[PDB]
Amino acid sequence: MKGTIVGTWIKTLRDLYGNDVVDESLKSVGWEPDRVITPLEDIDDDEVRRIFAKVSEKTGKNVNEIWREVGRQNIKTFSEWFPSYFAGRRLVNFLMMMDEVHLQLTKMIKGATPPRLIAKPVAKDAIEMEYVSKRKMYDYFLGLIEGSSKFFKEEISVEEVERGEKDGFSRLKVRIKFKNPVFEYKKNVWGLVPR
Ligand code: HEM
Repeated sequence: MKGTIVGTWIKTLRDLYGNDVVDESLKSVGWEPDRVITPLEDIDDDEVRRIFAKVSEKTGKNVNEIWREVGRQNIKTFSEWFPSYFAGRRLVNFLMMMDEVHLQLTKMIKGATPPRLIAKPVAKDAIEMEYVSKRKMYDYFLGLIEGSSKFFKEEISVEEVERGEKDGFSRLKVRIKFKNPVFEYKKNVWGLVPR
């Protein structure tokens, strides 16, 4: 995985989740020393896998929930570190850029393997999002979405539409329903218009 994002995981992981004791043992004493790189440096793997397991072991939490919770708070952590993307959007626009954004992030960033996050309006109060990846981080994906609902303060329901595997990738499609509709029909204009 890439250096930066792994930054947040540890940040968000200690920021509010268990203490510096629970994870600073898996972290600066799981097997490794205290601190990733940051700039755009690379990192390892599968060690995130086992620190997360030892956090699940360490707290009383299934590891999938650890992941989800990270995703929730990791949206503020994201908001804190370098938040050009937040300024000026409602929830929807923000989700819909996320694909373009994950690509850009990887454009000139060799080796990067970010997910695909294709969204599509399906109703005055609903979009559909599809996560596609060789990793199956379904829980982190769900959390981010809820973490977003919280930061932008717009209530939602999320529901799984389907899931599958195609050409070696894992997919998960969800339907995100908004409390207050985010699209509208405009008079002589076809289709759901971003109200
Ligand atoms: C709601 C918004 C987001 C969702 C749903 C989301 C979802 C995800 C997921 C599930 C992963 C790892 C998935 C995989 O390939 O297994 C990922 C990784 C990452 N995300 Fe996001 N993310 C979001 C927001 C952000 C934001 C705001 C940033 C920074 C602007 C960001 C940058 C990254 C990067 C760089 C990675 C890892 C790329 C790599 O592996 O090299 N994401 N995202």
